Order: sequence, then C-alpha cells, then structure tokens
Amino acid sequence: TQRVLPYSNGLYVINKGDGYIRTNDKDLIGTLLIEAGSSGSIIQPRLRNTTRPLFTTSNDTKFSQQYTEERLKDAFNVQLFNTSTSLFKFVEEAPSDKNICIKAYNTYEKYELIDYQNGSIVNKAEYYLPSLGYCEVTNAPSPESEVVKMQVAEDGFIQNGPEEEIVVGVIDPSENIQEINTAISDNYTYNIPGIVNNNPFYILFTVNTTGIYKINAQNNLPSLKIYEAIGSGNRNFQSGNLCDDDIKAINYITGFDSPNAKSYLVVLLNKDKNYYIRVPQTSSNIENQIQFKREEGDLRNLMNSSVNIIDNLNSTGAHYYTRQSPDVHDYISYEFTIPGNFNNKDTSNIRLYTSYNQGIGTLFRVTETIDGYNLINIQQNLHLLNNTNSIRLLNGAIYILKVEVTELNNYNIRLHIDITN
Amino acid sequence: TQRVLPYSNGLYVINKGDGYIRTNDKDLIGTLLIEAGSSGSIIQPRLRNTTRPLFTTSNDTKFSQQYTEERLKDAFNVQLFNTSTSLFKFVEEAPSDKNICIKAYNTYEKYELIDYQNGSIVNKAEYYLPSLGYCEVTNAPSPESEVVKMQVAEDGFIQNGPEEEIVVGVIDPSENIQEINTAISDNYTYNIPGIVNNNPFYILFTVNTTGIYKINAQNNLPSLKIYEAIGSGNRNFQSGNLCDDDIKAINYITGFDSPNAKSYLVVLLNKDKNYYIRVPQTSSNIENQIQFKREEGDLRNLMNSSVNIIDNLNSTGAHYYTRQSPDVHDYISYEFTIPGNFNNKDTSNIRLYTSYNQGIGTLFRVTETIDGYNLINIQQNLHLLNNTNSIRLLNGAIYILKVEVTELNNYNIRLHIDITN
Amino acid sequence: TQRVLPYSNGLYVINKGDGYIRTNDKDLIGTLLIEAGSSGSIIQPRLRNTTRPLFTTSNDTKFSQQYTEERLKDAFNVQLFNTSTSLFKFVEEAPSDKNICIKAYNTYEKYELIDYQNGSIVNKAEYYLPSLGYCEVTNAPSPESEVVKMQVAEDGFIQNGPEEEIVVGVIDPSENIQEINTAISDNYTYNIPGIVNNNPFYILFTVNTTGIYKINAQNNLPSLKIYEAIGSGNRNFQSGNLCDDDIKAINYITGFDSPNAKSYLVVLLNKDKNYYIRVPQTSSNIENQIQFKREEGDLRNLMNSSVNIIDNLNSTGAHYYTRQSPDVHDYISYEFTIPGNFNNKDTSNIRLYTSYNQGIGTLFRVTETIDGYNLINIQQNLHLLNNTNSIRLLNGAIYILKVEVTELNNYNIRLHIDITN
Amino acid sequence: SDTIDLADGNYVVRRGDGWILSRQNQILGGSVISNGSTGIVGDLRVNDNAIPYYYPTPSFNEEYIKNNIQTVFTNFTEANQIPIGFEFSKTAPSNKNLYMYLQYTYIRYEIIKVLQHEIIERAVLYVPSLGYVKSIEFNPGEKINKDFYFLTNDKCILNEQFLYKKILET
Amino acid sequence: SDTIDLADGNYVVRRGDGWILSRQNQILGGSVISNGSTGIVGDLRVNDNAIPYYYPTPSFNEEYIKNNIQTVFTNFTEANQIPIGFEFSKTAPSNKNLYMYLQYTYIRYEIIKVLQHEIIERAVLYVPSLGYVKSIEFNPGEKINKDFYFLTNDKCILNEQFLYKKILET
Amino acid sequence: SDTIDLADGNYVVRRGDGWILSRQNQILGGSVISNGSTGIVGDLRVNDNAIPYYYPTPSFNEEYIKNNIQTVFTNFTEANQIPIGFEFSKTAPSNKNLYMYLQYTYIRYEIIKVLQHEIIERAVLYVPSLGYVKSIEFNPGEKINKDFYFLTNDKCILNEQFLYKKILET
Ligand SMILES: CC(=O)N[C@H]1[C@H]([C@H](O)[C@H](O)CO)O[C@@](O[C@H]2[C@@H](O)[C@@H](CO)O[C@@H](O[C@H]3[C@H](O)[C@@H](O)[C@@H](O)O[C@@H]3CO)[C@@H]2O)(C(=O)O)C[C@@H]1O
Ligand SMILES: CC(=O)N[C@H]1[C@H]([C@H](O)[C@H](O)CO)O[C@@](O[C@H]2[C@@H](O)[C@@H](CO)O[C@@H](O[C@H]3[C@H](O)[C@@H](O)[C@@H](O)O[C@@H]3CO)[C@@H]2O)(C(=O)O)C[C@@H]1O
Ligand SMILES: CC(=O)N[C@H]1[C@H]([C@H](O)[C@H](O)CO)O[C@@](O[C@H]2[C@@H](O)[C@@H](CO)O[C@@H](O[C@H]3[C@H](O)[C@@H](O)[C@@H](O)O[C@@H]3CO)[C@@H]2O)(C(=O)O)C[C@@H]1O
Ligand SMILES: [Cl-]
Ligand SMILES: [Cl-]
Ligand SMILES: [Cl-]
Repeated sequence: TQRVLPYSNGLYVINKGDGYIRTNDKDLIGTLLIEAGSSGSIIQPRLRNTTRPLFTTSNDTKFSQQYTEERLKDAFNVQLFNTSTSLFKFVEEAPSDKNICIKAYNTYEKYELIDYQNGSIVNKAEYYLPSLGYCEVTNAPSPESEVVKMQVAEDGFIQNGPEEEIVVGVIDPSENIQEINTAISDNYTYNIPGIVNNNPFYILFTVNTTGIYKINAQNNLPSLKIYEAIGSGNRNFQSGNLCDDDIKAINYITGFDSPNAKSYLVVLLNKDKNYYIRVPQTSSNIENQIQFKREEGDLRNLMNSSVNIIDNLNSTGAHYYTRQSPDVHDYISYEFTIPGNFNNKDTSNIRLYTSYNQGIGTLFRVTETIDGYNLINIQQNLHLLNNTNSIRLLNGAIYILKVEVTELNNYNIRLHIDITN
Repeated sequence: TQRVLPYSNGLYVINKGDGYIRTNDKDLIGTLLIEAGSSGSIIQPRLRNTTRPLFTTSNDTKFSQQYTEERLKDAFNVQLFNTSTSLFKFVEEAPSDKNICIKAYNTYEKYELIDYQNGSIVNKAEYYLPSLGYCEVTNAPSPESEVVKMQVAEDGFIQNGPEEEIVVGVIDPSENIQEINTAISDNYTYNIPGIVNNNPFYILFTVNTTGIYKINAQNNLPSLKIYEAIGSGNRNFQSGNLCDDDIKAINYITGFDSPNAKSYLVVLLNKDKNYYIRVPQTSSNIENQIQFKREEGDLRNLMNSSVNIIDNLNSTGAHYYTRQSPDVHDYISYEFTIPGNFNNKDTSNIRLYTSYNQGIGTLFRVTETIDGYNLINIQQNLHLLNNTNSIRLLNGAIYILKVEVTELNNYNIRLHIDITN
Repeated sequence: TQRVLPYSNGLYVINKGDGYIRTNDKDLIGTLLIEAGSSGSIIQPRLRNTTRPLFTTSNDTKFSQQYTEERLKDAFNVQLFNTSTSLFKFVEEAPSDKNICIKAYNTYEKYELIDYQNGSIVNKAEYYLPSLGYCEVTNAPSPESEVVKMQVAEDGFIQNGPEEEIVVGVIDPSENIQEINTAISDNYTYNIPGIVNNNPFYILFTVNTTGIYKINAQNNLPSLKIYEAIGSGNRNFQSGNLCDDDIKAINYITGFDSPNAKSYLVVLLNKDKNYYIRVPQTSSNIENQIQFKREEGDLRNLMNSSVNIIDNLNSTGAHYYTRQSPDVHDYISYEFTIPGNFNNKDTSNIRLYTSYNQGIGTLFRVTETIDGYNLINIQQNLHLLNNTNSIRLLNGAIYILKVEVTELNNYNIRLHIDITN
Repeated sequence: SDTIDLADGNYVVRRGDGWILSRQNQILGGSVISNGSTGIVGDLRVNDNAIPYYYPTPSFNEEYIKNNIQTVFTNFTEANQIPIGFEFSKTAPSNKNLYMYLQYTYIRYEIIKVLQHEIIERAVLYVPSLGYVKSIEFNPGEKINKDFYFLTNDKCILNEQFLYKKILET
Repeated sequence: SDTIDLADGNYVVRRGDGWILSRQNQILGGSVISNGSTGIVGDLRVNDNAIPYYYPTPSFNEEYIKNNIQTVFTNFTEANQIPIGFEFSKTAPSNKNLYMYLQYTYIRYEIIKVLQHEIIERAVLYVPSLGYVKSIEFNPGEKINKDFYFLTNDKCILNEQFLYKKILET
Repeated sequence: SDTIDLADGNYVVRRGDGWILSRQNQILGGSVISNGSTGIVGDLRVNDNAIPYYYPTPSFNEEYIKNNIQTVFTNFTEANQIPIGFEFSKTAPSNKNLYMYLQYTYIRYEIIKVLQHEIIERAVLYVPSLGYVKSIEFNPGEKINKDFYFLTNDKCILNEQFLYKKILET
C-alpha cells in the first residue's frame, strides 16, 4: 500500500514538520505547578547560543552531517545548525478555580535528505534542527490516583506540530553548472564543452521573452531534463542577460532519466525566471549540442512535456514503451510513424492504451510544412487505461499522442501501440 | 517570665523567619512614584551574583562564620551564602484614581545557631542570609503635611515576613560518627572501639523491622541519648544494611545528659529511618558495650522514654531524683525497688509526686519471668504535681513509674518517692 | 518677520525639544506587523551601551564637539554623550478586529549652542543627543492600493516630541571666575586684581540678607552685568560665607554690554542664591573697584535695572541715547540733569519718548540728603512710544526715568530727551 | 513592465520595510502552544544575523551598492552593530493547539539604471530589519496549506514603496 | 512494601518530575509583597545549581547511575550546560500581606535490583529540573503551620511515575 | 529660617528618598508613544551612574561626609556595586500622542553644625536611588509649560524627611 513517488532521479530535501520531541521525556525542559490565580513562565533566554541538532544517516561517506547541512542550506537556506539567537518563552496564568501545570519541551524541525533513483530511496539522512519548543498545559494532578508502572517506549520521535510535507529538489553538488550568459530569444545553439566531458552536468539559462520553447540535443540524444530555480528572477536584473543568484533549490518540470531514449522538451519558460537543463552521462566521444528554439506554432500544444521519438515501429503487431510516469495532471508525449508506405490510401488499425496508469490522451496528426510543424487534433478525451477502442490511421503517417496522467498507480507508465493489417 | 526550653544538650539551628530588614533604611533599595494608570517595576536581575550576608557571634573562635555556615548547611542544606542566582521583581499598577508609591527593601532570612547546655545558651550566633525582598505600597504623599524631625532608631532588625520558628538539631562536628553497617534485627551488641576512647561520639544505625527497642550500655552506664536523622531513608536502600546519607540534621527522641545516672532507652524505631545514638564522655578505662534488643513483650509500654534505674532506695523516709524534664506530651520513666525483704506480705506506704512540673503517671508492677519482664498496670491517671495520695506497695518488690509531662514549668523534673513504715 | 532676541551678549544653550528623527527613514529601527489579538514588542535592551550623537558646527575651532559637549554639561549637566544605560521598549496589542503595525524610530534631543553678540548669532552649533525613541502605530496596510514613486526628501530633521524651547545662559570658559569668599552685608569694596588685567571676568559672590543692592565700578565705569547661578544655594551652606557649587548655568538679570557707558546696577539679591558679576574688557591701566551697597531707601524703587548716567545734557534741543532693549516686563533707567543753573525758578520744557519700543515710564525727582538719595515720583504711566506729551522741569535739577518695556519691536531701545527754552 | 517615468541615469531606491525572502520561512523554527497558554518568540539583531544580502550587477558592484545606500538612506553598517530586540506574543484558545513560527524581515534597496523610460539593469540589497510571525490553529492530522509554510517568491508583508534619488557621476 | 511484579535483574526507573527535597525548602529565600503589588521570583538553571544529587549503593555506583540514566532517559550533563529560566508571579490582595518562597524541583531517577518480586537494593539520583513557589497570606503575629515552611521527607508535588527499563549485562 | 530645636554639635541627617536635581531633568532623553501603544523606559543603577554628588564645607569634607553617612545609614559604596533595575510604563490613549521622560532620584543626606538652636553650616550628599518619569499628552504645536521640562531648584517628589543622629568626637 506504499505511495507511488513519481519523483525524477536526484536529491530532495523534505521539511517533515515542526514540533518533534523524542520519546521518554528526553526533551523535557520541566514542569511548573502554578497555583490558582498565579502565573508561571518557562524561558529560553539564549544566554548561551548553543543548540544540539540530531542527525542520522544511511551513508556516512556521502550523506555526512556536513553534506546534509549543505543540502539543507541549498534547499531552505538554513545557516545556523549549532547555534540560535531566537528566544522562546511560555507563560500561563492559572484560572481562579483550579491549579494548573505546564510542561515545556525542546523541539526539532525534521528534515529528510533523500537520494531518489529509479523508483526508490538509495540514500537517506534525517536532520533534526533545534526548534522553538512545545508547551502543554494540563489540570493539576490529584492525590494520588495511584502510580502504575510502565515500560519505556521504543526510541523515536513524536510530532506535536501541524502536518507538513514540503519537498524541495536540490542541485547535485558533484556535477558542474555551466552558464549561458546571454538570454535566449528565438534560437540558440549551445556547444557542449570539453571541460565537462562524459559526466552529467547542468546548464543555467534564462529567456528574453515568456514563451514556449523546444529544447533537445542532436538527433534528440540524449534525453534532457529541465528544472526551474525556485524564487529566481525576483532580484537582480540585467536586460538580455542571465543573472545567477546561486539558487540550488530546483523544481522539476519535465524530462526522462533514460539517456538512450530519443526525446525533446516542449516547455513554457518565464523571462523572469532562471532554468536548469540537466544533460546526463553520455558514453560517446562525439560532439553534441543543445538546441533551443522558440515555438510560435502548433508545437505549443505539447507544453509541458517530453516528447518520445519512437523509431522501431516498422512491423504490425504489439509494441510497448516504458517510461517514468509523470505525476498526476502532468504530461508525457509520444511521436510515432505508422509502418508502411505513405500513399495516402493504405491504412492500419491502431490501438493505444496504458497498462496500469489512467491517462487522458489527445491524438495529433503531424504534417511538416515550410511554415513548420502542423498538429491536427484528430482524437480527444482518450481514456488510455486498458482502452479497447481502436482507430484507423494512415500508413507512413506521423502522429503525436499527448497523455495527461490522471491516476498514478505505477511508477512507470506503459504505452502500448498495437497495429493490425 | 522566660519560656522553659526543654532542649537536650547540643547544637541547634533555628530559622527565625524571612523578611528581616535593618533599621534606619539601611536596606532600602528605593522608592518609585507611579502616576495613576501607569505601572512601575523594581528589579533584581542578578547581573552580578554577589550578596551580602550579615553575621554576629558571641564566640568567634568556636562559632566562626565558617563554622556557622557549615551548621546551616547541616541543618537546612544552605550552600550559597555569598551568592545567588534567584531573581526577584516587584510590579505595581496605580489605580485610575490616585497615584501610588512602592518601596522595595532587601531582606534577610534570620538563622540562629545556639549551643544549649544544661538549661541555657552558652554560645550564640546570628546569620542573616540574603533573601528575596520586601515591597510595601502606599498612597502618594500629600503636600506637604510638614516635615517633623526624628532621632534615628537603635541598630537592629524588623521582621516583615510571617512568624516562624523552625528548630533543627545538628550533629556536633567535633565528635566521631561510628557506623553499624548491618541492620539490626532482634539482638545486637556493639563493642565500643578504642579509636574513640573517652570522648563522646555518635553511633549511626538502622533497623530491619519497625518495632520497639531497648537500648543500653553495660549495667545501664552511661546514660545514652537517641536521635532520628531527619528525612533519612527516603532514598538509597539496601536490604538488611545501613545506607548513610550523611544527614547531620537530628531530631531528639529521648535520653539524659547526666552520664553517671543508670538508665536504658525504650524507643519505637522505623525500618525506613536512620538513628543516632550519642554516648557521652566516660571517665573510665573499662571496656563497654551498647546492647540492642527488640521488645516483643510488656516493655513496649514504656516507649518512648528513658528509664531511670534507682538504686539508693534502702531506707524509709524522703527521697528525690532530679532529671531534665521531657517536653510536654513526652515521657520519662523510673524503675525502683521498695526497701525491705520481699516476703509477699510486708508492705510500705509510698507517696509519689513532682515538685513543679505537672505529669500524668501510670504505675507498673514488675515481675521477671522466663518469658521476660512482665508489667502489671496497678495505677492509672496519677496526677503527680504535689500529689498527696499514697499507695501501699510490697517491700522488696520492683515498680516502674511512667510519667507524661503535661505542664512544663521547670527545666528539671523532680520526682519524690516518700516511703513510710 | 524675525523675532527680536533681547538676549545679553554671551553663550546660550537651547534645548529645542525631544523626539527628533532624520528624514528618509535614516532612524527607522523597523516595523512589526501584528495580527489581531496578538502583541508585539520592539526593545532597546542596552546589551551594548554605545550611542551615536549627531553634531554640526559653524566654527570647528571654537565650537568643537568637545567644547559643545562641555557647554551642554554646563547648562543641563549632561555627562553621557557616547553612551547610555537607559532602556526603552514599545509594546502593542492589536485589537480583536483588525491587524496593526508599529514603527519604531531612534530619536534625538536637539540642543543648540549659540554665541550671541550685539543682536545676532556669531557662532552656532547643533548637538543631537541620542534619546529614548518614537513609536507610531497605524492600521494594517491593504492590498495593494498601488505603489506611487516619490523622490527623497532634503536632509534634515522632523520633531515628533512636544514643543520645547528652554534657554540657558552659560559662563564663558575663556574668562576667569574670581570669588568673594565673604558674604556681603551692607557695604563691600572689591579691588580689581592684577591677576585678571584687561580681560573680561566674572565675580562670584553671595549676600548675607535678602535685599536690594546698588552695584557699580568707580565713576560708574565700566558698565557691569549681573547673573544668577541657576539652582544655587539649594545645598551646602556656611553662615556668612560663599559656597561655590561650580554652577556655570546663569540667568541674566540686568546690565549693558557697552563698556564706555556710565551706569550702575540696582538689583534684588537673595541670601540663598549665588550671583555672577561680569566686568568687561577695559582699555585702561588705571586701578578700579567694584562697590556693593545695600539700599534701604528710595533707590529700592529702581530694581531691577541698570541706571544710565547721562552727562552730555548741557544744551537745549534734541538728544538721543541708544542701549540694548530690556525684554518685555523688564526695566531700564536713566539719570539725567536738566541743563542750566539750578536757581529753583528757571525751568525748561522736556519731552521724553522712545522711537520703536513701547514702554511705560515713571519719572522721579532726585534730591540727595544727608540720609541718602530721595526719589519723588512726579509722573506715572508715561507711554513713551512716540510720546508728544511734554513736562516742565527745573534747570539744573536731577531726574531718573524708569522704563518698563511692554512691546519689544527693536533690539535697541532709543530714548529721546528733547529740551526747549 | 519595467517602465518608469524617470530620466536616464542611475538611481538609489528604497523599496520599503517588511520584505520576506523565499524558501527561508521556517529556518528559525517555531513554537507549539496549547490550551490557554501564551507563547512568546523573539530575536536579537546583532553581528551575524544582521549581515545583509547583496545581489550586484555588471554596473553596480557591492561597494557601489553599499556606499550609495548608506549615503542617501540609513547606514546599516553602523546601526546593526548595536543590538535591537523584538518579540511576538500569541495565545492559544482553550482546547486548541496553536503553531507559531518566526522569520526575519528586510528593507529592500535597489540600484536601477534607466534608459528611455525603461529599467534595463537592477541591483538589489536586502538589509535585515526585524521579524514576523505567522500562526495557525490546527487539529491532529489536519492538512495545512503549503503556502502557510513555504514562500516561493520574495514579497512585502507591508505596502511596497519606491523612494528614489538620482546618483550623480564621480 | 517494596514488592514489584517484575523479573529478576537491574532496572533504570524514571520516577517523574516535580520532586522536592526535605529541609531544603526556604534556603533560596522569599519575598514579602503587600497591598495590590505583584511579586515575581525566578531562577536560572546553569552550572552549579544544576549539579545533581547522587545516592549510590554497593552494586550501583555513581558512574553506573549516570551512564544508565543518560542512555535511557535525558542526558542531563549536556542539557544543564544551557541556561533555562523560570518565573512565578503572585499578586497581593488589597490590605493584606503575602509571603512567597522558592525551591528547586528535581527529576527522581532510581536504579533498582529486583529478586523474587522484591526490590532488595535501590540507588537514587535527583537531577535539578525547575522550581516551585508556595505562598501564604498572613497577619502580624499570626501563627503559621510548620508544614508550610519545612518539609520532613522528599515528596512529589505532581503525580509520581514509574517508567522502567531492564539493564542488560556487559 | 535655619532654626532647629537641637543641642549644639554636629549631626548626620537623612532627608529622604525621592529627590530630583535642578537642570538635570531631560538629560537621559524621553520616548514618544502614540495611539494605543505602551512605552516602557528604565535604567540600571551600577558603577558610573551611581557615583554620588558631594557638597562639602570647611568643617565637613568628603571623607567625613562619607564615613558618617555610611556608619549611621546605608553604605552606598557596597550597595551600588550590585546592579538594580527599575522600569516605568505609560500607555498612550487612542488618537493621542504621549511624551514621557526619565530622570534619576536621590537620597539626600546632610551634615549640619548647630549652634544656639541655629544651623550655621551644612554639607550635602546626594546618593543615586532609582528614577522617576513625567509624562504629558500633547497636540502638534501645543505650547507646553516650561516647568514640565525644566526644574530650577532641587525638590523632593515625596514627603521630605529629617532623620538625625548626633556625631560624637574622635
Ligand atoms: C517496441 C520495443 O522494442 N519496445 C522496447 C522499448 C523500446 O526499445 C524503447 O522504449 C525505445 O526507446 O524498450 C523497453 O525496455 C526499455 C525500458 O525498460 C527502458 C526504461 O527506461 O530502459 C531500457 O533499457 C535501458 C536501461 O534501463 C538503462 O539502465 C541502460 O542500460 O540503457 C538501456 C537502454 O539502452 C529498455 O530497453 C520498454 O519497455 O520500453 C522494452 C520494449 O520491448
Ligand atoms: C535519694 C538520693 O540520694 N537522691 C539524690 C539523687 C540521686 O543520687 C541520683 O538522682 C540518682 O541517679 O541525685 C540528686 O543530685 C544529682 C542531680 O543533681 C543530677 C542532675 O542531673 O546530677 C548529680 O550530680 C552530677 C553532676 O551534675 C554532674 O555534673 C557530674 O559532676 O556528676 C554528678 C553525678 O555523680 C547529682 O548528684 C538529685 O537531685 O537527683 C540529689 C538527690 O539527693
Ligand atoms: C546726546 C548724544 O550725544 N548722544 C549720543 C549717545 C551718547 O554719547 C551715549 O549714549 C552716552 O553714553 O551715543 C550714541 O551712540 C552710541 C551708541 O551707538 C552706543 C551703543 O551701545 O555705542 C557707542 O559707541 C560705542 C561702540 O558701539 C563700541 O563698540 C565702542 O567702540 O565704544 C563706543 C563708545 O565709545 C555710540 O557712541 C547713541 O545713539 O546712544 C549717539 C548719540 O548721538
Ligand atoms: Cl501504465
Ligand atoms: Cl517537678
Ligand atoms: Cl525705541
């Protein structure tokens, strides 16, 4: 009954909430018994600035405390771990009727650092950042009930703060960040430099005018991913140039991790934002280029998604293609050619369906003119999950299927393209 | 019109209350004139921890300030004399009608250290421990009445705190404390070691089972005193063993100071308590032993008291015996033999009375069996003070008179045993 | 439309009020947005004692910051300029209805140091002493109105405290202060010592009995000024002696600055006060004396004022005499002789008037007896301003005109004495 | 857009107090108070929490930014050496739990280059001001809006301002 | 008695917060407030008032006590190096005098040896927690109960507790 | 006058708390609070604000003054080494402005020489006590009484006192 985490490969820092306390009173500051009418206070005055963060890792050599702290700084801009100048204080006035107790606990804000790879966590660290306390008030204990013995609880935490799950992706520090210093207009070709050979790396770039862009490598290989720098473009600005604010907190937009898969990106970019492209590890010594193109035509209908180029569709029968499933309400696209000669008459029966994930699909007929690529919407509201409906398409023709995930039941999405005749 | 202090010989520390201030504004912190509706505060923030205790002694060479402080530590566990981390603060909001003044004074908790010997104080020290202040509010002074001149008061203190007299006896530090490491059951014989020859000393011991014990030295010489360690047995515990918590705060139970007087102790001891026996200075080189015996029989009726063995009762006429009077509701006992041959027929007229202190007496006939000592109650509710009533007792028979003091008019109790025939 | 400042020559320190802040938010501490029901505080806890006074001068070499501070100490007894141990704190509870903002500003108390000479300021310094803050609360800003751009204001201050103008004269530090150590009774002659030759200086003296005194130099040259030491005589006291409290804060009483003008002083002196006489720079090497005389007779009617001795009145026609005008409700007097032989019959027509300042005048006939000087009031309620009324006076007779200024329109007062016949 | 009715040249701009920064919102931690109690959180602006955030541009480096801001507006280098405190108080209603968290506020300063009624270059400086607390009453297991915890873009909790002065050449 | 339904062996036991010690009650002093005024007394738990009270036994020495307590429950050596304050407020009613005095509270820990459903050995550790104030309104010359001033035996001002864990052999 | 019903000789006199000094009134500064807000000003009596003001006479020099005062009355040299704080609170009414300023208060001591029912010599010592705030509500441009700001002669804001003791010869 585990949730499906449709996260892209990479690092994530997760704020799992505030007000965590350890078990067995390990973080009890103390209790005050306040008589009726009176008041009582418990104070953390910061006469000393020292705090005691808690840390556990599954991998001391990669996710060390130093590394984990740098990741929390990348994500949420935390900078004080050992120290604090922030005071907290709890005050309670007991009502005129009865006496009152207040218990004060030290608390922690829980951060989880994960390395997520191909559908599971491969590295995990928990960092409990010292917080600003928890105060529970109760009625005064009566004499004496009776003391009932209790075994200690297992080691662990209890949250007393509100529910919270804030997920922030972060730049992998082991990978280089190259920059495109000039803002991108209608076209741009980025040559992949030898300074970053073979290893995966990021490309930081911005755009001149808000619009939809097609991004890809030569022959759509390898597949790329694109991120948005969270909170970028709110500050320093130079017309037609990139302003790097050293933001390592990233929002995944679209893109596959499988590098041998042909694909291209169609994304809406804001001129007041910075974006990261991640190009993966390539096992070839051949020179490559990242191409940027502003889309003014029908290709705009594919935002935001990666478009898979399907090549092996040259015989009839059953064919399937597996990719990482987009999250709910996100898109994935497929460009394919019906096998056979295009003679504008010969046709084949095509059945498109998914195996586990429910998706709404729209089918486009693709024709390239001297004005660019034209998309004719020929099928709408296709419900893909175990779809038995079939349609007759032209042999040798080119089609694009755009799929919106609506029910995420599997980490992967499996598209089937069954062809008969 | 002086009170009678029925204290046993030894050292006492007396908490005489809080909120003492010196005369002539010597401890005035200051005055705040608060206008109507406004508020005012006077604060002791402990930015410096220094305090200034006051001390006077009648004997610098025994009751020095060092010694006196050690005695206050023995009694009440005070440990900070020069310093304090305890804050105090006074706040006043003036009513909407009139203006208000608040005067704040530094205060002292007054401790008296006394050496009490044979019915008077022979050494005396006063230690004024710095306390947490006194705040009096008054209406705003009017213009101008007129300033009337006043001579300064004599040097001294004024108490503004509530009435308090807490008397705590303490172990004399000049005397050794020997220990009985094994808890006492039915019988025990403690040999007096040569390491503590001649000098008075204490014996620290505990008991296995709550019960009444007879305690005495060889031939009931010398007379012993027994104390309870205040607050002992609340903490560390080992079955059948003594756990010494180094408690020097002692509650006198019973026992005489006159060492040449034959006596024994009959006391109720708790298994969850520690007790001190004080054996006095003995002017003999002969070996002695302290004997402990659990009483299961009629001797239980004598708790808690010392029993005086009277020996010189071999002629008719008037006889008197002086001892330190027990406090009100406390006991003292006397074991005596009617002069003459015991022939079960010859009898004498006996008159028992006290001179100044009123006491209720009960008379026991003592017969020793092979099962122990038997006590036959033959007289109840004897009002001893100037008693003229007389009773006929058997010559050569043994009797025990148990006296409960009900009116303490004299430091001493004087028992008279007048015998005629 | 400038005010007339009728100040005597010398130094003045003026407290121009509290709660001054600079323009363009230069002294903004910050803003707190407090939600409804909640409270917020802004605190200056003095964890560091450092403050930042502001200073501007027109003359760095005389009115330096050091000098100016010494003058503020002379006037108001300020002693801490760089530092402060005084805390301030602003607290605001937002009502249940709406949210609330509080803005806190650092403030300054503005002091002006002026050197005032012959009707204008010749040296000027402004010292802004760090004060205890300004707190304005406002309703919570609404989204979003719209941000309207504004050019910055000119550099300067804004007062948020109440209106204040406290003017305190101070002793010129460059001039010596000589002392008359014996309190003055009926008569005293102070010889001017060679230790203070030529240069102007002060004479500090007190009086034995409250009364009216005539003070002057030999032949009424030079003219003197008299000051009162503000707050003197409230403290240390020795019968018949002067007690110097080193008070340099002075209240001008009367006296002219023009040293070649013959005059004498008639002033009411309190025995519980100290007074300063300032004798000006004299361009003569001749020995001089200051004479003190207690007035018991008619000369008492001239208090408090300087009396000008007019000498050049030996022909008929128009004559005018210019002096510094006393402030409103203050006095100035003139002693003159009607030209001609005194034969008790020959008379002249005299017209007395002022040119710009309105004054009420009373005219005295002066006759000297063996009992002293006698003043016969011969004219009352003379309205001097452009007075056309004339009176017939005796040739060779001596008169004194006492003038009370009622309307100050000019820095100078111009008395005209027109004589016809 | 970035259009402004000003002449050509460089300007110092004070954009006002009350600015909060993105992502940074919960890094100081927060308090959980319950059932009638009062929670008070505060801080102390000195030394290494008063260090400002610079965002320079090719024309406007850090020293240029500092000097022009401290000349026209408040000198934050002198001011922030002297400790200033601030506190916030919240009271939990009976039988309910309240969570309150603290974050710093900043004065936002800008250096803008204007050419033909258009801002073509902008440098930004955030100087630490005071603080700001947000609070919410919550039940066990109640889902809370992400927006309450996490701020995606810098915003001003007050009304924004635009107080300018033209910078003249050396 | 000292009978307990546990197996044989040694145990660490947390007996709870709110313990006050005998004889010690008034040694910090107290305040006297009058006629409408408010008195506030407090303290600061650091260094040499946070030093705990050990009471070892032949089986359980101090180091054994410290290590087992700090392993299972709170590490007081690390915690008590960081200053924590606490305050109490009392208000005197009009035309009456009020005396308030302060004393520390402790967490009580125990090391017990159990043999045949019986506690045959017990070590005790008191670790300083916070504090507790008692107050009384008084007239001049009014006799006050001795029990108000002086505590003869250790007691818990709260409900006692018994939170145990069996200690396993080296 | 300076007539007193005492025998001949020298006396130490405690003239009471609550004395304010002339000219000195506003030198600590003041606060301006507005519209419902509360202003709290205070100070801390230590070291170099607790240094007393001596005013000796030919018979009574400073050391004579100090020794006789500290013998009979409070020893201010020992006392004023230990920091004591004091605070005042004022609340501005809605839609009005309030100005509050602070000044120190002093205990006034005197050494007097009496001859034939007459004080012929008097030395004075002012020892810093606590403080005192005056406040006023004001409108923009409203003229304020000079007496509110500036004190011409030393006065006691409380009732004056005269607590004497005759000084006996060495
Ligand atoms: C019609 C057909 O043959 N479909 C096969 C497809 C297509 O070859 C492919 O989708 C076109 O791009 O591939 C299938 O298996 C691939 C799939 O599992 C993906 C998942 O991302 O990975 C591919 O292998 C990767 C491997 O995972 C990498 O770690 C690395 O080793 O490289 C290889 C690629 O060279 C699988 O080939 C599919 O299910 O989509 C199988 C279809 O039969
Ligand atoms: C019937 C009779 O003789 N009674 C005398 C009694 C008994 O001898 C005695 O009580 C039996 O133990 O003793 C009386 O005087 C003694 C009494 O004052 C006690 C007070 O505690 O002290 C005895 O002297 C002590 C002395 O006080 C010590 O300081 C030390 O010197 O030792 C001697 C004892 O050797 C008195 O002898 C009595 O009143 O009880 C006198 C009776 O006549
Ligand atoms: C009737 C007559 O001549 N009146 C003249 C008067 C009288 O001579 C004088 O008032 C009697 O004392 O003087 C007038 O001018 C004098 C006047 O301006 C005063 C102002 O204080 O100053 C005198 O000159 C000063 C000069 O200002 C000083 O700086 C210094 O240089 O010394 C001289 C004095 O020697 C003027 O002589 C007057 O208006 O009062 C002119 C009258 O005509
Ligand atoms: Cl699927
Ligand atoms: Cl008796
Ligand atoms: Cl005129």
